[PDB]
Amino acid sequence: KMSDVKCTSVVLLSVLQQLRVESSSKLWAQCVQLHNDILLAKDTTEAFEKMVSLLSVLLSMQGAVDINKLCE
Amino acid sequence: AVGACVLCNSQTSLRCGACIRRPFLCCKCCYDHVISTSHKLVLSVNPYVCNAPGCDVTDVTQLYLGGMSYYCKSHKPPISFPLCANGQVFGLYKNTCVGSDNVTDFNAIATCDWTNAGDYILANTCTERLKLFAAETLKATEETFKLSYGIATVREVLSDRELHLSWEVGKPRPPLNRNYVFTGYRVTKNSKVQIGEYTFEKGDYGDAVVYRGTTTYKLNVGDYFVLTSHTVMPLSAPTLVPQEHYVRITGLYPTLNISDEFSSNVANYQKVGMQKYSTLQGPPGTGKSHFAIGLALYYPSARIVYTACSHAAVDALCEKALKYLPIDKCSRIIPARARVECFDKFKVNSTLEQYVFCTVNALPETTADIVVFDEISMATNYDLSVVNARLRAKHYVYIGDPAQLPAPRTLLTKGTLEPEYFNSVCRLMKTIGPDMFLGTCRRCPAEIVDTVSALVYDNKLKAHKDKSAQCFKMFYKGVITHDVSSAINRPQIGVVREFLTRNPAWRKAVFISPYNSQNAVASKILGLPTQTVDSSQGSEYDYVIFTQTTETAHSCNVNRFNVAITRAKVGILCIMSDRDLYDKLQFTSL
Amino acid sequence: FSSLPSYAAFATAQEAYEQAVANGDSEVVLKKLKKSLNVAKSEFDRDAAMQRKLEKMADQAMTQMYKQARSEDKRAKVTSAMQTMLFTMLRKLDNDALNNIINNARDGCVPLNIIPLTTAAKLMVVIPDYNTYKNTCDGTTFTYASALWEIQQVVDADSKIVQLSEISMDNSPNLAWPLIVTALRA
Amino acid sequence: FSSLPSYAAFATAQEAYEQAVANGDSEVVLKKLKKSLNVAKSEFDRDAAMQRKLEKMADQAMTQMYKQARSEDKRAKVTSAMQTMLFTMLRKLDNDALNNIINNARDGCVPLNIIPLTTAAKLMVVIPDYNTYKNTCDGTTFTYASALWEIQQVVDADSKIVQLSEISMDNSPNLAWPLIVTALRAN
Amino acid sequence: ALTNNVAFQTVKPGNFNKDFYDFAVSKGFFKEGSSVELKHFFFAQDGNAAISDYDYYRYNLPTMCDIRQLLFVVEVVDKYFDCYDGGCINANQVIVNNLDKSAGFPFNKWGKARLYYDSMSYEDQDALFAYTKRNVIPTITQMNLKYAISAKNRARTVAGVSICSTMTNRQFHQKLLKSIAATRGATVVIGTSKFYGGWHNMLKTVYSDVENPHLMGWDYPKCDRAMPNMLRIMASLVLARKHTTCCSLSHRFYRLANECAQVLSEMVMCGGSLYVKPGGTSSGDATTAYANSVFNICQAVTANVNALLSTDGNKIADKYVRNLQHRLYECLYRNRDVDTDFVNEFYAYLRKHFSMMILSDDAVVCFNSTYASQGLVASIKNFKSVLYYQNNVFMSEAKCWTETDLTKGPHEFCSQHTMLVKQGDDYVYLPYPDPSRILGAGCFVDDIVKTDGTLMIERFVSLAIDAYPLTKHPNQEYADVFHLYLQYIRKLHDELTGHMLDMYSVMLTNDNTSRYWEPEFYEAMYTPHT
RNA sequence: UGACUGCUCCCUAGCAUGCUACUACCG
RNA sequence: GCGGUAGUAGCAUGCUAGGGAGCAG
Ligand SMILES: [Zn+2]
Ligand SMILES: [Zn+2]
Ligand SMILES: [Zn+2]
Repeated sequence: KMSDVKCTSVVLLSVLQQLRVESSSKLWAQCVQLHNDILLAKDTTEAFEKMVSLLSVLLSMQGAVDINKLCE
Repeated sequence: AVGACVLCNSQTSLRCGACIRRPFLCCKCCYDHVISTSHKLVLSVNPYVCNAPGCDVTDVTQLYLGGMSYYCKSHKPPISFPLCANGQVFGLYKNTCVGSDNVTDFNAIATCDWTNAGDYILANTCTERLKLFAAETLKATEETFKLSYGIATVREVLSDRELHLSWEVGKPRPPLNRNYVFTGYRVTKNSKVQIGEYTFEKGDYGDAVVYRGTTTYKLNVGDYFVLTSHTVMPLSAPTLVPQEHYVRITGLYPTLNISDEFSSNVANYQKVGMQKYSTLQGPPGTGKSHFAIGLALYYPSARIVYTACSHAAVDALCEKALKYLPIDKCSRIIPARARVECFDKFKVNSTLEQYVFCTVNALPETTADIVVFDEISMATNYDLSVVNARLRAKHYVYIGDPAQLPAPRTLLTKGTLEPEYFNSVCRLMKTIGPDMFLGTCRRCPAEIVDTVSALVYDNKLKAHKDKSAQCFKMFYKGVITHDVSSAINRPQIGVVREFLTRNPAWRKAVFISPYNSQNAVASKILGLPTQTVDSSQGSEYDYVIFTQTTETAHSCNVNRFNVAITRAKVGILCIMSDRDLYDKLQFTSL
Repeated sequence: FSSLPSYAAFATAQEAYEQAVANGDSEVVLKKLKKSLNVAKSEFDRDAAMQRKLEKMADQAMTQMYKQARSEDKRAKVTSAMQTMLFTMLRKLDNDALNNIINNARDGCVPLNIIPLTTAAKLMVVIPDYNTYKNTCDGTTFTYASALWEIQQVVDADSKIVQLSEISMDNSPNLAWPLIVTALRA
Repeated sequence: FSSLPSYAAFATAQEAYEQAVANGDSEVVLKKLKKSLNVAKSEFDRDAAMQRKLEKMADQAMTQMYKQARSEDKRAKVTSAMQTMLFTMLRKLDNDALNNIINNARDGCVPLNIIPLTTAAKLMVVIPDYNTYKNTCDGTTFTYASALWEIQQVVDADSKIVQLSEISMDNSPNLAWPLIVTALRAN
Repeated sequence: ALTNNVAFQTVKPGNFNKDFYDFAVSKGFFKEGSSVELKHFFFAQDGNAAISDYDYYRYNLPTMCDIRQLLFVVEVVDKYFDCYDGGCINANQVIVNNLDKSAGFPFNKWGKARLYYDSMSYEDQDALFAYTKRNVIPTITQMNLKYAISAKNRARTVAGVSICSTMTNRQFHQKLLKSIAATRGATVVIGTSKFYGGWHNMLKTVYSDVENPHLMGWDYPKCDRAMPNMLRIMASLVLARKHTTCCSLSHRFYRLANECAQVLSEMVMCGGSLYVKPGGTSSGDATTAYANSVFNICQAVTANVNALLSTDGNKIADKYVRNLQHRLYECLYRNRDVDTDFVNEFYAYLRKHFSMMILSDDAVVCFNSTYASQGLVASIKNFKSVLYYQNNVFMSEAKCWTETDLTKGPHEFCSQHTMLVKQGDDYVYLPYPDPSRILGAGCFVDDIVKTDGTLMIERFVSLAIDAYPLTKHPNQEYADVFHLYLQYIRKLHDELTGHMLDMYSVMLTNDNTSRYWEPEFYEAMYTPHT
């Protein structure tokens, strides 16, 4: 299970990278921290914590038109 | 990259670099091209050339597979192997690609140059993929043409707004309006940085050129600009979409029992939901844009857009919306740099309107509901594809009457175009007819429709007005100084200036004549409302001071005269040009 | 490569020599035809060898080319590939906290800064209409990211601290609906 | 490999061979024929032999020679760029103050670590924290290395100009933190 | 400084390789509670990575190392290197590999080493060399951030050196560096494949009849920052010792000086600015892995010397060894000059009771047990003591394994565990790797180097050839990981020819490959022959 | 923006040898 | 009837250089 969590996180930070988020600094800091952490996790819970506490970072952006991708 | 054979559809991996478009050609079709015309340059995941250091070859014929590179004949290492081979050319899809036999028109477009009415009629009667291709290589010819021109430098800067300029050795000076924009450099041998956008116009007297610059660079004597230009892009949308039926109009909610000025329309209106897209053939200004108003509101609240080809056209159309439609649900969009100043009575450029209004020149590529296009008979099939792409909706209304003039096609010079061959939906209406019809006006006199009925239209065109006898002629001539691709009148317009005292109802006419700088000087003449013949069209205003100046075909066209006369709510001034035509219209002169 | 001229001559000479050594004849004609057969062979085989050689060179360059082309173009569509991969992966992972925020974000509400975790650390929500307000905001309490925030402000578009049930769905058109709410964790 | 004299000889040996073979005569005719053809074969072998070697070796020579040429040419380019960078570095340093400091030498030798310190002008400073800020570059100026310095601009991590005002104790936790102070050789 | 604004670094994530992972779970992997589970990853690093790392040199101190016992164990270490040869060479004898790497700074504004190794005659290079035998050439250096799989989220740096250093140190050392690299069966084992049963041979060497044998390794806590200077000079001196003819004197002395200015303590263009490097080595010059090995041996000896003397006097039983120790002290302090008889004597004593195999900073020692308990061979606690008083760091004892049985081999050397298994008829040592490494190297990459294996494969080959030994393992999921990599490579290849038969029907006309998706091609690897 | 080494696999090009048959040559 | 030589094509061995990738420090 959780193994997919680590994976999804790798994909995800790669996305936030290529969306040119590193023009900020403090962003790149908080993100790279969340990454470097779950990639040492131990229990699905606090993982999912840091997971959403990241993801929302992306959500606050407006490069993604998720109303599309949620086409299923 | 990869794709499909732009002609033979075969998925491929070639691009006939000799072309200007370099499209995707199957192996077989590429073979046929490189054997047929002059185009002898073939590109794949590298170019195919004589990878010898010194040797340079265009065709791939004497090109031989050498080791892993390519060579001309002279470097063919004995482990060689020709590329051009037995009715194919090595590439990819070796065995998949299926050739096709429109080698004919393929060569015909790849070789020609739009010089020909034939070139057009084929381009507008070839295959769809070739249709768009013809379209883009048309625009490409246009851009190369615009590129061929010259440069403008300064003799001296007369004012911060008025400048004294010249060009280089001979290079052709274009006409004058705002459609000519430049960008200069104060080159201290280096320091050759963009100094901003500058458009240029005729000075008030003699050698003067009024420049509006976007930047604040004070020009001096060692200064120059370049005529700046865009770069056309490829497209992919079909010029037409599939017309299909349904069962009725489903998923929407119309305007139940609308009104009477829209009474002669709801039948037509409901026909909207029956045909996948709809159209309207009607006489010039015939409840037409009015009909479109009553239809778009015939579904009261929907993602609607009013849009057309030109400026003043969509301008008067959106004033029409205004005049009927509630302005509160309406927003007129205009361009960015927007050196044109127009009817802007709504929330301007406010994107998220429900009834959005904008010209094609940058129609923001969005989805919508039933959008209408207006003056289909003006633009090119390229444009129709472009708008088909940018837009997504439910029903697509394309209104026009090819008796209304179309594009400039200032490349089309010898051998004009013929009606349906203007674009695709012109073919539609000239063949499959419109999709709806109403056939009489509220908008122009009776003697004037007698004029227009023996010329362009048939006598079968019969409007609804009267003869008010606010229509008079003359035939007098005098000065024609002319400038650059837009010649003017001085004594005819000066007789008009004293004639501004003659009959009262003529202190609010519109100065119209088949020239641009003519009507531009007309502002210097008496400060008379004006319009170049094209800047009218479809509309209807009361009075038009037509001063048909020169007597070239562009100056005495029957259709340019007709679109000058199809806009008079009440009457026309027209101090005529061709005594034959000068008597074709039936008034008193002085 | 059984379809070449040398193949034909090879076949004919073979036919003749087989006929002879089948008909029985002189040791001498044997040497004639046997030389002839040697000739036809030891050239036909050479042409066929070099032919299959060139054949293989062609196939190798072709397959290298395919490799390269598909490679590069994939390098060109990296972006859209990434995103679609991500979202399929997410709804694959399936979590109603994740689903919670995601659906909601497609709905209209999106936070305006990293959603924090501690009891403190307020967050800012942007709710775009009354109904969107009515589904989460029920009293001063607040479910979002399956977490319980209590409210501590409200404000419409032009930054007017507008009170709580001051607005009401009836009087809601009284309000700019880009509500910029704030709250704090349980 | 046809414009070979051996080609003339082998070609005529054939010519005669098919002449006396179409007119097929005696074992001696066959003998002359086969003999001529064997030996003109022999002429063809070496010509069509060594010539291959000559050709391939010519080609490899042309290759290596191109290569040598390109090598030296890029050497020229590098020497150029090198000296020009050198001189654009040079003409920004010959301040009198240096020439002073070197005359004052005991011998004309000074350790390097005190040249940019004393003679140079524009000062950059990195700062990680607010505390170190207010302890080391507080105010609008300061001395350091025993000389005065004036603040110009205080840019931050994203190179956003930041006035000397915003840096409160408590506007700090809203800043990218390693601010760069660009002070100047005050005098 | 140099610019007018410093530069900030960042180290992007790795990128996923979904499919292979989807395969992996489809074969019933990562099912919870597995004993194989991802553990190595591409960690990401924020802004101030470099300088926030290069800071670590503050772990490096000055030091004075006792002078007498140093002036002796340099001689013993020297004796360990009497079976090679080296000296100055000439341009047409250096040998460069991948002559295309970086070229430090500023030469990297103009291209790789192609140019500078190209835009110079041989006489150019010889003027250079036989020039620096009388002058000094201070240089710069760059710091680089590595970007590759890991297991600890720290940073990494590698000091890219400027060309005018390598371009001489090569010429000056190459002969030796080879002579070491290519000799089979000795102490230093740089350059001996672990394929074709060369590994097994390494071990059956470093055993070699020491009576009561235990195995012990160790590891150096922050090895290349904290190494004091004196020991670095000692390494450079022991290497140059064999130069007694090509060189002279002042030639050497300036050559040593040029090296100590170019790798020991010269400026460090870290980031966009210049600092100083107070000491410590620098893992990027021309003579590392060798110098690290030498230093390492110096530590092992010094530990044994202390372990000897430190022992009491009147409990030693073997009157011979007591007379050793006594003679040792005498030669060490009282004496002034070498006792070649004694030094040879000692070296032999060590080879008899403390044999050792060394890679660059990575050891294994096989030693005579009951001696250890009697303290006449430096068991671990002496390593604690030495790393302390002259590497002034603290080598925890949570990192130095120790082994009493010798069959199932050591514990971990060069990051392989060692199984002893039956091949053909006899018994051999195969080294196999931490499985999580193999997997978590399968699924995460740079981009095209995976993202889409169908172009690649060759990787998957090499990986499988590397995780073959795992077929012998008594655990399960281990051996699976092999059979995965196999059936994978197979299916992958199948779809490749499928496409090249499907889009472009160009069916590829023959096989041969099938040796790949069948194990026999591999196992032939671990087996003595060619 | 990418350091110094060392071991391996795959794919070319050259070379030498070495093997084998054919054909021609002289004993 | 047998040797040597000369070419050819085939097969091996090795060495060269040329790229593609993997691992350990
Ligand atoms: Zn072409
Ligand atoms: Zn084709
Ligand atoms: Zn050539």
